[PDB]
This record gives sequence, C-alpha cells and structure tokens, in this order.
Amino acid sequence: PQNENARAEALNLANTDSQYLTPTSGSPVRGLIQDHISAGVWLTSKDSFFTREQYQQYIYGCIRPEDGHTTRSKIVTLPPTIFKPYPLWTGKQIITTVLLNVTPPDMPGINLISKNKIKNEYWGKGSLENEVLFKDGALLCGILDKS
Amino acid sequence: NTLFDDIFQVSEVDPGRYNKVCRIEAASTTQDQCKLTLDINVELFPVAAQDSLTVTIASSLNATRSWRPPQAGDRSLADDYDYVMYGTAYKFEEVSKDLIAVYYSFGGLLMRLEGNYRNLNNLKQENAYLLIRR
Amino acid sequence: EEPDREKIKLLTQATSEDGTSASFQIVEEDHTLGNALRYVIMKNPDVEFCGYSIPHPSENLLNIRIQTYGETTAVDALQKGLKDLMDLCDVVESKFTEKIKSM
Amino acid sequence: KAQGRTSGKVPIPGVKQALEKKEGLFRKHMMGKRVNYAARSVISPDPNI
Repeated sequence: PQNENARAEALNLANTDSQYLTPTSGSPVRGLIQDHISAGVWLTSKDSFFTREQYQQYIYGCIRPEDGHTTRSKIVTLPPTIFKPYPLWTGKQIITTVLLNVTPPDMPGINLISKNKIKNEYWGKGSLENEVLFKDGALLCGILDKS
Repeated sequence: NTLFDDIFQVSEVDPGRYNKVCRIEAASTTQDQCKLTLDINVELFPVAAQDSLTVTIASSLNATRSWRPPQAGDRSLADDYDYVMYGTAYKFEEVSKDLIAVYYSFGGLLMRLEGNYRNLNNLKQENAYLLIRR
Repeated sequence: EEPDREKIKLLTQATSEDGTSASFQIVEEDHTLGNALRYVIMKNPDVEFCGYSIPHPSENLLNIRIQTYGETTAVDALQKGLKDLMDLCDVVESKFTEKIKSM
Repeated sequence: KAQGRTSGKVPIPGVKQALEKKEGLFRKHMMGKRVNYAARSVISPDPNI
C-alpha cells in the first residue's frame, strides 16, 4: 500500500499480531508446528541438563538485544539448579529465562496451571509431568506440547 | 541458615525412562512420621537402595547478590556436602492433622517433604538451597 | 594505508554505557570463527555472558555478545579471546610439526 | 432477445451482455479489479524471520 493511511492499518488493524484469535469461536489460530513441538518435549524434559557454556548460547541464539527482543537492555540469567559437583541448568529453566527477557519488568510473572497431551505413565512411576505449572513466570513442572 | 536437617534411609531408586534422573524414596531414621521423595541427577551423585543420605535445606550459603561461577578464595556451606541443588517451594499442604507437607521444584526436579516439625521454618520462599552429604 | 572498516562493527543500540556489555557484528563469518571464538572468550574468568548468533543464514553476518562483571570491557575481553585464539593455533601448529619430524 | 440468423454462436453480445455475467462489467471491473504495486510468488519456509 502506497500512503500513510493504508500503512497505519496493516500495522494496527490487519496485522498478524491482532489476528491471534479467530472471530468464529475465539480459538487461537497461530502457533508452532512440528519440529518445534517435538523439541519442547526434549528441551523441557527432566533429562535435559545444560552446562554454563551451553546455557548462554541457547539464550542469545534466540534472544538478541540488537534486534530488540529484550526489555532490560541486558540479558539476565538464573542461578543453576545444581551447584556443587558440576554446575548445571535444566531445560525448563531456559524457558524461564526466555520469558524473563521478553515480558516487561514492571508486571509480575505468569501464573498458569494447565495440562499436557502426554500422560503421566509415559514418564515413569509417580511423575507429574502432565501438569504444567508456571509460578511467577517460571516453568516448575511438566513438559511443553502442542497444548 | 539451616532450615531443616535430617538423615534419610533410601528404600527405592527408580530410573523410570530417564538416563540421568532417578526418583528416590527415603524415610528418615530419627523421626517416624517423615518421608522424602526426591529427583537427583544420578550421573553426578549416584544413589543406591539402603543408603544413608544426609539431607539439609538452607536459606543461603555461609553477602551475595546473584550467581557467579566459583573462584579460589571462597568458602561456602556447600563445601561440607556432595550434591547441592537450588529451587523454589511452590505448594504447602497438610496431609492430615499432625502432618504438613511441602513441595519443592529444583528447576523441574521435584521434591516432597512430609513431616511435623518442618512447619516451623519452611517458608514459601523462592529460594531454598538443598544439600546432600555422603 | 587504509585499515578495513566494515569487518568488525560495534552495535551501539545494544552496547552498555560503561562499555562492559556490548554486541559486535562481523561480516562474512559463520559458526567457524563464532563457535571457536566463544569458547575462548568464555574461559576468561571475568566474562559473564558470551554467545554468538547468526541472524539469518542467507547473509553472512555474525553477532557475538560479551558481558563482563565490570573491571574489563567487552572490547578488552574480545581482544583477549582473539589473542588466545591465535596462541591456540600456534600450539596445534607446533605439536603437528614435531610429529611429522618424529615419523 | 433477437433471433436473426439462428445458426448458433451469436456475435456482438450487445450492451446488456457486457454487464450481465459472472464477468460482465460489474463484478470483474468494479467489485474486483487488478492492482498496481503488487507481486506474487511461491512461498518457502523460514524459522529465522
């Protein structure tokens, strides 16, 4: 489009950000698809441990402050979930970091109690990985799926 | 400062579709009402059945602000142990009368403490270091 | 003469005011320099954050980001990791020269 | 309206048949048009945009 009136409407009205929910019944239409669905079951798995050199490479490989993904003009990290023998981060703790950098610092974290598509018997005995728990913007439990 | 300390006798080490993480079930040896359920990284700290572990939950380690990798000339509360994790308490529950359970999540590695004398000084804090000796 | 002035480029929109948290942009590079340089910057005991990023594979641009704890800038940390990447390629070149003599 | 030669394939559709069809004038050149400053192309996936 060839003037500023029609530009301000493909930016504000017909843009892809405001077309997240459909007008038919309010269901969301936009989301990740196949190799992203089948990597969240591996990244946010309980086996996924990351060293310090691996942890900051996955944060900056997705969030770049030059292109404007951060909110604090500096990439902030978390303390690891294992300290003494060999310091390690967990894969659910990378999801906490990518939500700590793209959500604004004035608001508090997201509080969500949801479910998955993967049953609690596939992971073993007495696991709770069907229950997705977000507390203060931190994935504490459960893997992430299409759901 | 130590918020909980006891000694737990392991009954079962369940790998359960994981190659590095086992589920531990351990009743203590001092009190009879209290149990443990823990997810340890069994590659770093291998735990067998009928071990005598020593579980301690502290609130900090001794003027820190945020994490920084360890250097020479430091001394921590983690120097006395073998396997230190870090995580948040997210849920409090009383199972019945005379028992109160707390739930921890060490970045997705979960823990459940049940007992009676831990309601004294286990707050709902977003920081409780967990330390295991032997 | 003329020093080349488009190869390394500090992006001032991501650069700290002290100088300790900067993001560079190198042209005509890929994982070859970036993964090898990130290994060497991360062995500096003063480096807080280091990782590289290729924005899109169709152009040959490499963003690397260094954050330090203070007391060393991201340009002083970049040039130690450029020095030790040279001095690491001079140990591989010397051990491999001797063993060809040692056959 | 007009019979005329009645051999089939009547020429010169006339000023009504220039207006009435799916094409006509009023659905091919008023309610839908062809535009300047547009392009079309085959699409291809990208996870880096």
